[PDB]
Amino acid sequence: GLFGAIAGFIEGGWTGMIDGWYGYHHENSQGSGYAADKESTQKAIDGITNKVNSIIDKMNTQFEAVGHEFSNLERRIDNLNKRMEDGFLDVWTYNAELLVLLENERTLDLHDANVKNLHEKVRSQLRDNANDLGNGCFEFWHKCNNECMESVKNGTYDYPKYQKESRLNRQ
Amino acid sequence: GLFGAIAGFIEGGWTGMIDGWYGYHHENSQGSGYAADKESTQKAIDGITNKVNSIIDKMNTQFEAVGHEFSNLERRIDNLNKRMEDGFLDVWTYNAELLVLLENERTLDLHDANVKNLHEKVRSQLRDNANDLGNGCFEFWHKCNNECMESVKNGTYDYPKYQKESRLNRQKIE
Amino acid sequence: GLFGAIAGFIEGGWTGMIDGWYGYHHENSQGSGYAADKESTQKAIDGITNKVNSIIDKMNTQFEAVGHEFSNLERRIDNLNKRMEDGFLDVWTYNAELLVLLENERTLDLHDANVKNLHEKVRSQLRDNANDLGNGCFEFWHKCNNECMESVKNGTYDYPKYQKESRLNRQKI
Amino acid sequence: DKICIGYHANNSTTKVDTILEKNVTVTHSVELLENQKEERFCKISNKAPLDLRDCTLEGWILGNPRCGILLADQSWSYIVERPNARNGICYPGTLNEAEELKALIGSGERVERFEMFPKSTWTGVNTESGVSSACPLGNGPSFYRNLLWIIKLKSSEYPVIRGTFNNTGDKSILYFWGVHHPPVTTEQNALYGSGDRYVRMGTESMNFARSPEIAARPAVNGQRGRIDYFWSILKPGETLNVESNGNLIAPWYAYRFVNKDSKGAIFRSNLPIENCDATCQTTEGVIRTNKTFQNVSPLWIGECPKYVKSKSLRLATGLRNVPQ
Amino acid sequence: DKICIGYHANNSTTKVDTILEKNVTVTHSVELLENQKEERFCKISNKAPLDLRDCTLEGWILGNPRCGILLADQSWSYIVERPNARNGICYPGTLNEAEELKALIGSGERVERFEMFPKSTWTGVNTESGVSSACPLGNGPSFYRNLLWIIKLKSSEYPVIRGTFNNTGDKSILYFWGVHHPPVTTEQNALYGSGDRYVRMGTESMNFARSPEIAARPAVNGQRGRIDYFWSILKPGETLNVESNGNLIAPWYAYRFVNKDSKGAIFRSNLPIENCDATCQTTEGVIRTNKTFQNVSPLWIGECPKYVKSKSLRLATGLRNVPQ
Amino acid sequence: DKICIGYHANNSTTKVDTILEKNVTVTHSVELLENQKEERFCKISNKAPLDLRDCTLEGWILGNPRCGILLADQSWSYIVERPNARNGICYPGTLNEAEELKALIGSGERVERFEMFPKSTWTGVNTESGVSSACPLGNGPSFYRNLLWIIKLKSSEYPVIRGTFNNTGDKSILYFWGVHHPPVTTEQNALYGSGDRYVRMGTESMNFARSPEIAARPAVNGQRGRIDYFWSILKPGETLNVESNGNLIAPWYAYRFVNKDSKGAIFRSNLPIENCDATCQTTEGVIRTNKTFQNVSPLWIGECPKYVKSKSLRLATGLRNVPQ
Ligand SMILES: *[C@@H]1O[C@H](CO)[C@@H](O[C@@H]2O[C@H](CO)[C@@H](O[C@@H]3O[C@H](CO)[C@@H](O)[C@H](O)[C@H]3NC(C)=O)[C@H](O)[C@H]2NC(C)=O)[C@H](O)[C@H]1NC(C)=O
Ligand SMILES: *[C@@H]1O[C@H](CO)[C@@H](O[C@@H]2O[C@H](CO)[C@@H](O)[C@H](O)[C@H]2NC(C)=O)[C@H](O)[C@H]1NC(C)=O
Ligand SMILES: *[C@@H]1O[C@H](CO)[C@@H](O[C@@H]2O[C@H](CO)[C@@H](O)[C@H](O)[C@H]2NC(C)=O)[C@H](O)[C@H]1NC(C)=O
Ligand SMILES: *[C@@H]1O[C@H](CO)[C@@H](O[C@@H]2O[C@H](CO)[C@@H](O)[C@H](O)[C@H]2NC(C)=O)[C@H](O)[C@H]1NC(C)=O
Ligand SMILES: *[C@@H]1O[C@H](CO)[C@@H](O)[C@H](O)[C@H]1NC(C)=O
Ligand SMILES: *[C@@H]1O[C@H](CO)[C@@H](O)[C@H](O)[C@H]1NC(C)=O
Ligand SMILES: *[C@@H]1O[C@H](CO)[C@@H](O)[C@H](O)[C@H]1NC(C)=O
Ligand SMILES: *[C@@H]1O[C@H](CO)[C@@H](O)[C@H](O)[C@H]1NC(C)=O
Ligand SMILES: *[C@@H]1O[C@H](CO)[C@@H](O)[C@H](O)[C@H]1NC(C)=O
Ligand SMILES: *[C@@H]1O[C@H](CO)[C@@H](O)[C@H](O)[C@H]1NC(C)=O
Ligand SMILES: *[C@@H]1O[C@H](CO)[C@@H](O)[C@H](O)[C@H]1NC(C)=O
Ligand SMILES: *[C@@H]1O[C@H](CO)[C@@H](O)[C@H](O)[C@H]1NC(C)=O
Repeated sequence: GLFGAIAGFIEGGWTGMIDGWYGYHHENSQGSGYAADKESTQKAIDGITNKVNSIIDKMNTQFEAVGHEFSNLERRIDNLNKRMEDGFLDVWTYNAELLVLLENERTLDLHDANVKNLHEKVRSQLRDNANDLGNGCFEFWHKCNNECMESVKNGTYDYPKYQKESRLNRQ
Repeated sequence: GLFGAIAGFIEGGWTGMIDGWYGYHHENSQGSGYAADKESTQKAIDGITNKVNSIIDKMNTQFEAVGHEFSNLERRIDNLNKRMEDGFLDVWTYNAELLVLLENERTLDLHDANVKNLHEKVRSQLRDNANDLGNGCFEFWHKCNNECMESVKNGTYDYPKYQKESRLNRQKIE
Repeated sequence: GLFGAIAGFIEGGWTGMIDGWYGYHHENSQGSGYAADKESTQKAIDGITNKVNSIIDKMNTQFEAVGHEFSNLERRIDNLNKRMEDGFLDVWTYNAELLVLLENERTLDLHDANVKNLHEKVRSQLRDNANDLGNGCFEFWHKCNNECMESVKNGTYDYPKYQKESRLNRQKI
Repeated sequence: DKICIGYHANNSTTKVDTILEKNVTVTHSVELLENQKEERFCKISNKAPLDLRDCTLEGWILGNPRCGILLADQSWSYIVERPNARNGICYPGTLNEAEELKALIGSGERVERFEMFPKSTWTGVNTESGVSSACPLGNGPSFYRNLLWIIKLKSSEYPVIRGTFNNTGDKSILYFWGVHHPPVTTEQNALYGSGDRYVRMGTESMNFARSPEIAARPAVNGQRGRIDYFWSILKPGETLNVESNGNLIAPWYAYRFVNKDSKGAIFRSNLPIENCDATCQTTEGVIRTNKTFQNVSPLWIGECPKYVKSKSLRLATGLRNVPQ
Repeated sequence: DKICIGYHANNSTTKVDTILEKNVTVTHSVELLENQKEERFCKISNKAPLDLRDCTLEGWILGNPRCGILLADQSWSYIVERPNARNGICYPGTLNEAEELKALIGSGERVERFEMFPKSTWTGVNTESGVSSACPLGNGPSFYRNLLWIIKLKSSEYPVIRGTFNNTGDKSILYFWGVHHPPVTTEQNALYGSGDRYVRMGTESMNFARSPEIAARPAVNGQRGRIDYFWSILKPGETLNVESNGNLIAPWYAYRFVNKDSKGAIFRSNLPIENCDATCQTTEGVIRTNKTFQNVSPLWIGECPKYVKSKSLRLATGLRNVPQ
Repeated sequence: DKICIGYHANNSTTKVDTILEKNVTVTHSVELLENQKEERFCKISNKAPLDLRDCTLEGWILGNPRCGILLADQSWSYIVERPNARNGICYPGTLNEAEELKALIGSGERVERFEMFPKSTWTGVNTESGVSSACPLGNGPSFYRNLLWIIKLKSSEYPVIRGTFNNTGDKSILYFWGVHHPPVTTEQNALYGSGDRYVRMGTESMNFARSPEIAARPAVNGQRGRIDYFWSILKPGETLNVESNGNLIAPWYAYRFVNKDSKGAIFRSNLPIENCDATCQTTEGVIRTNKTFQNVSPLWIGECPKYVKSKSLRLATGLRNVPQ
C-alpha cells in the first residue's frame, strides 16, 4: 500500500538532487545544498536491478510456433495446432501484461517505503532536539554545522551532545 | 503487509459513517458527528475500480475448446487434444484462483494503509496541541469549534494559532 | 516495501528467543530475559501456514505427458505434441519460480510489518513514561518490576499509575 | 473536544478468501464468476440454429429418406444434434473421413441443395430400382436422396458410364458418392457384371479410384452388402468427371457450400430450441451476464466469459468489515 | 529498567531467493521441489508391471516364437519395454496402424489370451508346415503363436475356407491377421495356387478384402516375400466372417481386452524391476515425497508431483536471519 | 538551521501503467518489448539461407526443368519460398504426403544431389522421349530432372524392368517416384501396353505397389492425364528394389540427406535475402535487440525474444516523477 511519503507529506520531489533517488537538503551558516542518501539509494538500485533481471530471467524461454502446413483433410489438427499456439500466446501475453501492472505498483511503493524509512531514520535520531515541520523538514533547536548535518546523514547523530543547548532554548 | 490500523490500534469500524470508506468523528461544544474524508476515499475508489477493471481486461481472452470428433484409430491425437484443452483449463483456473487470493490481500492491506496515512496526516498537524489517545482519537488541549474541526480535516490546521492556549492547558492540568 | 524494523532500526535478531518469532527483552531489579509475544507469533504462523497450503493447493494439478509414438510420416503431430508438452512445462516452470520469488519477498516483508506493529503497540502504551532509544528499546522513567513488564507484554500497562514517578524523574534531571 | 480517525463498517456478511486468511468478511466485493444458465438453445446473431431432430449429421447430409424435413436450403448459426437420433447411415457401410466432414460442416453457415447429376446422365443402365429396405421412405424401401444407386440392365451389359459437372458458380460444392460392395460374387455379376469393375472420380485437383471388395459380412439393417461413402468439395471453376463400369453409387443432389467467417459449432444436447435471442450460447445452455468467468461449459459459440473450474471468484473491493 | 522489542534468530544457514535479493538467509523455510529418485521400477496399486524382456511389444502380442515366456494372460499396472529387444516382427512386412495399436494396449489393464479360430475351422487345407527360418525357435523354423499360416495341400487345390466368430462376451476382442505376398509366381502357385486369390474379413462395422501383390523385395531374414499384418477390435455383439481361397495368415489366438479406468503407461527403459511398492513411478525411477514438484521426469504413472525444470523451489516461512 | 528529507525528480515524461493507476509518470523506466524489424533475411550462424526463387519447394526437390539454378548441392540455415513461384508441379497430379515432405526438408540442413538410377538401369524400354509440354524447358517439351518417364519401345513390348540401389553411405537418401495415369485406354496401350500393369517399390522396411487407374480427367496444363508422385527415405544400409512392367515414373536423381540437430524453418515470404548477419530471424524480418519481448512474429529461426500481442511492456525502475 502507499507509505504516505512520496506525493504525500513530502508533497514534491527535488530536481536539484541529481546524484540519487533519495536524499537530503540542508541549510546553515555554511550554506545550503542537496545531497543524495548514499546507503538507501544504492540498496534500492541493487534491489530493482535484481527485480528487473529476475523478471527478464524468468521470461527467458519462448514458445516456438512452426510453419508446418496441413491439407484440406487435416482441418481438425490444423485447428488443433492453431488453438494451441493462440492458447500459449494468450497465456504469455496475460502473464507479461499483468506482471507489469502489479510490479510497477510494487516498485513505486518500494520507493515510497524507502523515503518514509529514511525520514523516520532521521526523525528517530533528532528526537526533541529538532522541530518536526511535518513536511519532511526539521528545524534545529541548536546550531548545526556541516559536520553536524553530516552526522545526521551518517546516522550517527549525537543526541545528548546538543541536548542541553536545545532544551535551553525555551522562549 | 498489515499497516496496523484496521482491526489494529483502531479497534473497530463505524457503521455511522455511510458516505465513505475512511473518515473522521469529531466532538466539541457544538455536538458530534461522522464525516467521511472524500479526498482519500475517492482516490481509493478510483484505484480499486481501476484494479478490478484491469483484471477483467486481462482476463478478456478465452481458450475456446471445440467439439471435433476422432475415430477409434485416432486415439493419440484425440488424447493430444484432450490433454491440451484440460491443460489450458488448469492454467487459467490457477491464474484466476491464485490472483483472487493474492490481490484480495493487497486490497485489504491497501485500505489499512489509507486509514493509517490519514491518521498520520492528522497527528502531524496537531503535534503537541492535542493528546494522542493511541486509539485513533485526539483530545484537544484547546477549544476546537466546527471551523477548527474543518481545518484539521481540510489539512489547513493552524498549529501556532492554538499553540499558546494548548500549551497553556497542559500545565494547568497535571 | 520494507517496514524499517527487521535488519533496520532494530539491527539484529535474538538467538536467545527460541519460543517465538517476535517478542520482548526486559531488564530490571529481578534480572533480565527473553519472552516471545505468543499472540502475534501464533497469528503469523497461522497466516504463513495458510499461504503455503494455499499455494500448494493451487499447484495441485498436473499436466501429464504421455509416451505415445509417431511414425516417420507423423512428424508434424509428433512435433505438435512435443511443443505442447514443452509449452505447458515452460508455463508451470515460470509460474512456480516467479511465484516463489515474489511471495518470498512478501513473507519477509510480512514479518517486518509484524515486528514494526508490535513495536508501535508498545510505544503507544508507554508514551512519555518511557524513553524511546530509537533501536527498538524503551528506557522506563520509572521502576518497572516483573509484573510491570508483564503488563507491557500483555498490553495492559497502566500509564497514569506510573505517570507521576516518571515525570518526577524527568524533573529531577 | 476531540477528533477521531476511523473506517467504514456495515451489515455485510459477504466473505472473501485471502492468501493469509480464509472466510473473511468484507464491506464491499464483486463476484467475477457466473454459474447460472438457461437450459435451452437460442438464436445467435438473430439467426436460428438447425435442429437435426431424429436424424444424425451423416443422415442429414447424405439425404436419408427419413430425414426429408431437413433436405433443403439451410442457414444456421450453429447445429444441434440429438444424442439418439435413429436416422443416420441407413444402408450399412463406412463414411470416408467422417470426422473431417463434420468439422467442415461445423465451419459452415449455409448450404444450397441442388440437382448435380440428373438420372438421365447415366445411359445404358438402370437408374431406377436403386432402392433398399434398409433405407425406407414411409413403409416401402428407398435410398438416399443425394445418391443414385445404379444397377445393370439384364438386356444389355453394364457399359462404361460417364458424367460431367462444371462448377461455374462462385460457391464451393459439397458432393457425395459411393462404391457398392456386394457380399458374394453372384450378386456382383447380377448387379454389375463379371470381370474387373471400377469407380473413378476426378477433378483438376482430385484423383479417385476404387474397385469392388467382395466379402462375406454379417447382416446390418437386413443387408449383408456394404457401401463405402465418400465426400468432397468441388472448387469454383473446377470440373468433376465421373467414370465407372460398375458398383457406382452416383452423386444425385449436392450442396453449394458457404464458409462461416468465424468459429461455428455443433452441440450434442437434448435441450429445447426456443423463440429467444442470445449473445452467449453454450452446449449446456444460455448465459446472460457481465461477469468475467463462467462455471457452465467449455463448449460455446457466442461471446462468452472464460471457462474455469472454480465455484466462486470473488474480489474484495471494500474493506475488512469490523462492526462494533 | 528497560524493555526491547525484537525478533527471532537461529543457527539456520538455509537460503531463499527473493525478487529484490538473492541468497537470503532465513530462519525457517520449506522446499517444494523433489529431486531424489530410486532408479528402479516398483509395483503400482499392489500390481506388478509387465516386463517385455527380450521381446518388443509387437513381438509379444503377435506371439513371436521366441517370446514364449510371455505367452499367457497378462495383467500389468504398467508396461516396461526394453530398448534393444531382439524379438519383434520376425517375418518382414508392415503392421498396419502400429502406433495406434501401442496406444490402445498402453491404455489397457488386462488381456486374456484365448483360441479364436481353432485349426479345425479351416477344412481341406494344410494347417501345419506354415513356418519360416525367418522366425526361428532354436535352430528349426517356426511362426507366431497367435497366427496360423495356411498353405494348400500338395495333393490338392486350396479350397475356399470359412470361419465365423460371434463375440457374445462383454469384452472387446483384440485379434490379428495377415496377407502373405510371395516374391515370385512359383511360390504363389505352389503355396496357394494360380488364378485370382483373395483374403476376406468382415464384421458389422469392418469390410476387408485384398489380393496378393507378388513382388521381389530385398531380403530380410532370407525372405524376399512380405506379410501385411493387420489388427482390429471385434466389438461385443459383433461377428467376424473370414473367407479366403489363398494367401491368408489367419487369426489363431486372440485377446479379450480390458479397458483401464485411468491413464496407462508404457516405459521404454533399462531399469531393473524389483519387489517394491510405489505411489509415484516415473520412467526414470520411483519418487517418494510429499513435496509438490519434482525434478525427475514428465513421464510417469500413479500419483506424482508436478514436473518443472527448477533446481529448487524453496518458500520462506520464517524471517530474515540476523544472528549476533 | 534545518534539514529536509526528499526524493529525486526530473523532466521525464515517460509513463507506465499500474494496477491502481494508468498513465503514471516515472523518473526511470525500461521498455521490455521490441517492435522494430529489418524487413529482410540474413545469415544464421554465418550460414546463408536457401532461396527457392521462382520455384515452389516441390518443384525444386522434384527437379522442375525451370529450376536449374537450384539443381545442385545445397546447404541452408533455413529455407525461403516465394508466394507465387511459377515453377512447381508442372505435370498434373498429387504429391503424396506433401506436408510431411516439406516438414522433413525443413528439419534438414544439407542435401547432396547424385544419380541414383541412370537411364541404363532400365532395359527393353525407351528412356528418351519421356517429356511433356506441361513441363517445358525453353520452347521444347521436357520433364523433371529427378524423375525418368519411361515408355515402351515401339518395336518391342514393355518388359518387366528392375533396379537396385545399395545405400552404403552414412547418410539417408531422399528419393522420388511416380505412377502415370493415362485418361483413356488407347494411351495406356500405346505407351505401356494392355493387360494388368504394376509399379512396385520395396526396401527392407517399405512396401509399395500400385496399378494404373485409367480415367478421364479435366485438363490441367493441357494434360488430361495425371501422375501420382511419391517420396520416401532410403535408410543407410537399406536397399531399394524397383519392379515394374509399365506406368513407371522412375527415380533418376536423388539426394543424400543431412538432419539438422535443431529446429529448422521454411518461411513463406517475399522479403529479400542478403549477405548480412542475424541472431534473431523472423518470417517478417530481422530483430536486433536486448529486449525481452517482441510483437513482430511468432515464426522465427535462431534466438528471439518471446512473442506477445502487447504494444508496450514498460517496467518502472525509477520513482513517481513529482517535480516542485
Ligand atoms: C479549509 O478549512 C478552513 C477552515 O474552515 C476554511 O476557511 C475558513 O472558514 C470559512 C470558509 O472559507 C471562512 O468563512 C468566512 O469568514 C468568516 C469566518 O472567519 C465569516 O464571518 C464569513 O462569513 C465567511 N465568509 C462568507 C462569505 O460568509 C473563514 O474565513 C475561513 N477561516 C480561516 C481562518 O481560514 C477554508 O475555506 C477551507 N477550504 C476549503 C473548504 O477549500
Ligand atoms: C559514521 O558512521 C560509522 C558507522 O556507521 C562510524 O564508524 C564507526 O566508528 C566507531 C567509532 O566512533 C567504531 O567503533 C565503529 O567500529 C565504526 N563502524 C564500523 C562499521 O567500522 C563513523 O565513525 C561515523 N562518522 C564519520 C564517518 O564521520
Ligand atoms: C469456511 O467456510 C466453510 C463454508 O462457509 C465451512 O466449511 C464448510 O461449511 C459448509 C457447511 O454447511 C460447507 O461448505 C461444507 O460442507 C463445510 N465443509 C466440510 C463439511 O468439509 C467452514 O466454516 C470454513 N471451512 C473450513 C473450516 O474448512
Ligand atoms: C538494452 O541496452 C540498453 C543500453 O545498454 C539499455 O538502456 C540503457 O540502460 C542503462 C542502464 O540503466 C541506462 O543508463 C540508460 O539510460 C538506458 N537507456 C535507455 C534508452 O533506456 C536497456 O535497458 C537494455 N534493455 C534491457 C531490456 O535490458
Ligand atoms: C443489510 O441491510 C439491508 C438494509 O436495506 C437489509 O435489507 C439486508 O437484509 C441486510 N443484510 C444483507 C445481507 O444485505
Ligand atoms: C467449363 O469447364 C471447362 C473445363 O476446362 C472450362 O473451360 C470452364 O471452366 C467452363 N466453361 C465456362 C464457359 O465457364
Ligand atoms: C544448531 O546446529 C545443529 C544442526 O544445525 C544442531 O545442534 C541444532 O539442531 C541446530 N539448532 C539448534 C536450535 O540447536
Ligand atoms: C549465492 O551466490 C550466487 C547467487 O547469485 C551463486 O553463484 C551461488 O551458487 C549462490 N549460492 C548457492 C548455494 O547457490
Ligand atoms: C513432509 O513430510 C515430513 C515427514 O513426513 C514432514 O515433517 C514435513 O512437514 C512435510 N512437509 C510438508 C511441506 O508437508
Ligand atoms: C529541464 O531540466 C533543466 C535542467 O536539467 C531545467 O532547465 C528544467 O528543470 C527543465 N527545463 C525547463 C525549460 O523547465
Ligand atoms: C491514458 O492514455 C491512454 C492512451 O491510449 C488513454 O486510454 C487515456 O488517455 C488514458 N487512460 C485513462 C484511463 O485515463
Ligand atoms: C549391400 O547389401 C548387402 C545386403 O544383402 C550387404 O551385405 C552388403 O555389405 C552391402 N554392400 C556394401 C555395404 O558395400
